[PDB]
Amino acid sequence: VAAFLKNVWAKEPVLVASFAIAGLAVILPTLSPYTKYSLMINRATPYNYPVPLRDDGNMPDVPSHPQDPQGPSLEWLKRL
Amino acid sequence: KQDMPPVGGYGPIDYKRNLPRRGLSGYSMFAVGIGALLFGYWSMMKWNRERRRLQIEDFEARIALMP
Repeated sequence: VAAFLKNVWAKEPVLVASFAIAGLAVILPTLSPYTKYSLMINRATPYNYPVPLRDDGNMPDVPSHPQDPQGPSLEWLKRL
Repeated sequence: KQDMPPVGGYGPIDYKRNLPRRGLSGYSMFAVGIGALLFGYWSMMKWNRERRRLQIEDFEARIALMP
């Protein structure tokens, strides 16, 4: 079968270039750790408005001042 | 006694057929192509990623107003 990938590429190298780009396209999102950053960037882009909550017992975290060390880690993008 | 053909001075010109100048072929091409194309996508992810950062700043000025 190892000649079939070289004796049709002497006759029609047209669709062979298509399968070579059809392949190596489905394969790569299962490979590089650059993906799931593509979902991590896409999650912390605020469209709507952040409504606040109310104190009742808890008090889990995040007081009235926003610039306190209160919220989660989305500040790795400015270092990126 | 005034007739044409010279005693000497001739060529001739060829009957030949040749201009096969190569040409940068045969794994030299398909190597400058991919090496150029990967420089393109490497020049992406430094602009398209950076524009998404300024994008959030554009939404930022919206949210700090509208109460």
